[PDB]
Amino acid sequence: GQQQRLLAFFKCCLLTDQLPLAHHLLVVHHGQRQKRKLLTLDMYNAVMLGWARQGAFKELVYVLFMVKDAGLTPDLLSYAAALQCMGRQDQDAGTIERCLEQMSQEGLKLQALFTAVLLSEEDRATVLKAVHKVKPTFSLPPQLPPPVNTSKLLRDVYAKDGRVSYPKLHLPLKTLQCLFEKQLHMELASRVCVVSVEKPTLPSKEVKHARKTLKTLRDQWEKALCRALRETKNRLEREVYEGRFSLYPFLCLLDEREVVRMLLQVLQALPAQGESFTTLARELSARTFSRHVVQRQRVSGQVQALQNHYRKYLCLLASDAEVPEPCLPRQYWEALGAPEQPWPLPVQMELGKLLAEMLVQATQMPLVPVLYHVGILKPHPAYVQLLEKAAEPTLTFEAVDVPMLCPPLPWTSPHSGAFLLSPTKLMRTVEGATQHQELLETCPPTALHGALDALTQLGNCAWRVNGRVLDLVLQLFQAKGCPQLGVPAPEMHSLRAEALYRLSLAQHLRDRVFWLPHNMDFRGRTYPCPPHFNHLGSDVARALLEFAQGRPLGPHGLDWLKIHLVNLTGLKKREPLRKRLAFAEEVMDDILDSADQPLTGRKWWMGAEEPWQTLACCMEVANAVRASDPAAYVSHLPVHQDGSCNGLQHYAALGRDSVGAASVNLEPSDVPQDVYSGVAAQVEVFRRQDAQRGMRVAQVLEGFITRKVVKQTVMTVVYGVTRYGGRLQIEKRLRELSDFPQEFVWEASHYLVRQVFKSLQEMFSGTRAIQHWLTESARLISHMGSVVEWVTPLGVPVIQPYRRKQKNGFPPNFIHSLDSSHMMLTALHCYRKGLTFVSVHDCYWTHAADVSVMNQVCREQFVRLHSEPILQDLSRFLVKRFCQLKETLQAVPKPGAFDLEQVKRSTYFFS
Ligand SMILES: C[C@@H](Oc1ccc2c(-c3ccc(F)cc3Cl)cc(=O)oc2c1)C(=O)N1CCC[C@@H](C(=O)O)C1
Repeated sequence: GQQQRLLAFFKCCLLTDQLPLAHHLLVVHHGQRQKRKLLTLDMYNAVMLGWARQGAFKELVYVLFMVKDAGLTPDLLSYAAALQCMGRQDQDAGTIERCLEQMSQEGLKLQALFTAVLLSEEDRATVLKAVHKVKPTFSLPPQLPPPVNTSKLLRDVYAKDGRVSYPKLHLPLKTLQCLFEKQLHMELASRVCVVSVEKPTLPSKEVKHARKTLKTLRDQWEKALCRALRETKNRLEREVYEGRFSLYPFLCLLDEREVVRMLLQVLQALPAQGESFTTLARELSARTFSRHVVQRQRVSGQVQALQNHYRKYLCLLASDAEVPEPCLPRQYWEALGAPEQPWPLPVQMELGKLLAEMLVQATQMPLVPVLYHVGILKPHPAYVQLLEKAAEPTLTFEAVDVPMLCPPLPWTSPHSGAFLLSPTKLMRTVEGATQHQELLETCPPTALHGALDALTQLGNCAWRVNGRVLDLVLQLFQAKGCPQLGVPAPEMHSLRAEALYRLSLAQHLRDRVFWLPHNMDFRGRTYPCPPHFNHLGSDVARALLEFAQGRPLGPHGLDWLKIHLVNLTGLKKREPLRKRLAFAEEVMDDILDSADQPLTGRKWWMGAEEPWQTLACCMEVANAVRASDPAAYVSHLPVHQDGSCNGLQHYAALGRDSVGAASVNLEPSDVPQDVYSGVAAQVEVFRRQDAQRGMRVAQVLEGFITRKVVKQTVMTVVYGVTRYGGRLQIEKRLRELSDFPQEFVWEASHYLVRQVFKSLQEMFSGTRAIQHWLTESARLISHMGSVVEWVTPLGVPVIQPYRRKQKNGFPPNFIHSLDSSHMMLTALHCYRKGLTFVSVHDCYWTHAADVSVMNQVCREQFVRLHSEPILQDLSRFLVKRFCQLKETLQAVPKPGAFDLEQVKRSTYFFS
């Protein structure tokens, strides 16, 4: 522990340029006997590297002498620091050769230094300059070409033979550079102030007095915190000079201004009900570390190098700019060259405790303290009352939460990508994050390249808020709200608070396009990085966003737009595309009326399943048909396509079950079939039978079973393992339209889930067999004291963070990974073909013009994925990994009789 603290102290001294203090502390440690043993060659080499970077040959020799006196041998790091100092000071070739001869006598090699010692570009250049003075013919081995994956699936994707026509952003190179500069400035600021979208009364009797007194209190708090920080820093300086270890360099690492500003921001964002003391200390320490990381990237020239590289990388995305050879964003970034350590837990904890105690001490108000000990730091009732009376309209958000205004950095590695100056991991999950990351690092780099390119593609998409829909939603939200349409009205209080955050951000991004960086989960489902964009399934959010880039509708663009409007309305679900288009043409008068006068009129859209999306589609088709040439009209609206229960689709594809394929519409058919309606009829029959037998739940739950509840139950059974969209949402859907007593809603939901599960088991034989096999395999692997692990068809390793839950989650997780691989393949092929494709909550969004091409690519990639021996490869991997278990793994479910190629002909596969 103490050795770790000392190592962290020396590393922080190196980062802060406090080599005098580091040297003093090391000399004290060496002079004191019992403390000499606590030192380590790592700390010696850290101090040596610091003195070398600063150019102190005398001090470097002194540290080497101390090392030799401590019975320690010089290592590659010490020799690297020595050579760096020699090259920096232009030392003599004689001394250089003597040092190299000593190093060779010690048994170390010169070529192994550049490979085993971690050094920056400047240090490497200085060491090479020093070496060349004695060995001018010493050149490091030339870098090899980057490796490209050649998987049976990604072969056509990464093949140079296949022709490509990737898309190009509409913004010009200069505007892209300007937006990059804006994003860089905002991320350096680290905080953004947005105007609230709540009607301001602006009174003077109470609000102005509250605001003025709060300003006075803020000034007092700031000028007290400054004094407290200065006193603490002086105390720590004296403590270190005395000999004992402290957090002086850690405090000096961040500017006093930044420290006090972050403290005040945390105090302002403190919840009224209160927050835990340990949580506050952890937050303070993590914030200090992150701000230190960003300011270090700034001062160390890393920001300048990133800007220099980005100005060139934007040539690929910019339309006017043309690169020599077309290639993926990650490939271009790696070709141009990508520029290149968490603190100890106890150090972070002590720093957080110190900062929190300093805050609690310097916080005084008319003088009584502000934070009290209830370890729960609850604010002052008077303070929260004053803040409420003030009601500052501005709201503060983190630079990472706000969507980026420039193309996200391509995902070059699990760590490098997405945000600019902020480190972003590939997997969002914090449970087992260490396991996920170590597995992703262990598996071959070429394996993850597919997923990284897929994420880069999904991220490199421009978005903008729809002005009309945003204005309408704001008018409804401010005018007492409209729960019917989904707009909250002033539980509900939390929903209103959240909606205020999202709508406020929407107003901020009214006239500026943004980009959404995407990360993954342990299952493989992609999710936007910003936490405010989590609620993407809402019709409000779905109608607000639109692709900033718009393409010509083309010949079938208007037909596809009308079909999408009909699907959103949901009035004609069983009808085919021709009859849907006929109905769209029939309700053309109401569509135009809705597009012209939404608020005042027939409100036809209001009588739709998704009112906001229906209204947006009405506006779009109106603007399209009102122009001279409807095909010439440019569309910016995302058209969504989904497969009825992708989980059951994948199950049927794996089982080759003809009945299941016909039910989930895998086989060609002129009319679409609703597996939801089939399961609804089955569960209704089961309810009737159980009611005749004598079950009160079945007797009372008569007729209320509807397509919506059946869809939710199927999603929970096929895609649900206590996750978002499960039994809780089933209960919510039931209550929302519940005319029966709510006392047994929980039991009714349980019974419905059970009956739907049994009905699915009875109907889908292949699904039943595959689910039973996976369940038994997971159960046995858990009984053997191991966690279930596998590899997706693409190559991404997947592990379960749960530490039976594994038994119940293995089949859903496998199906999720299959769907994610299918989506990644479809997205990669669309990007190769020059299409704008995104995945938003199991619904593929594209443009109205390229819907046919997207569906074709989806069918082709689905057949390609399910043509490989997925189950056989899974069984072989499981056996090789965990080796009665082997017997069950070998007993792969028998495949049925079904020509999977027929999927290519199915026109209702995705609708
Ligand atoms: C009421 C509902 O309006 C919205 C509005 C906007 C968003 C956005 C968003 C943010 C910025 C921007 F520029 C464009 C958009 Cl689109 C993203 C998002 O992800 O969500 C939104 C929701 C709302 O805030 N909700 C939260 C509580 C649960 C939800 C539900 O109905 O269950 C509803």
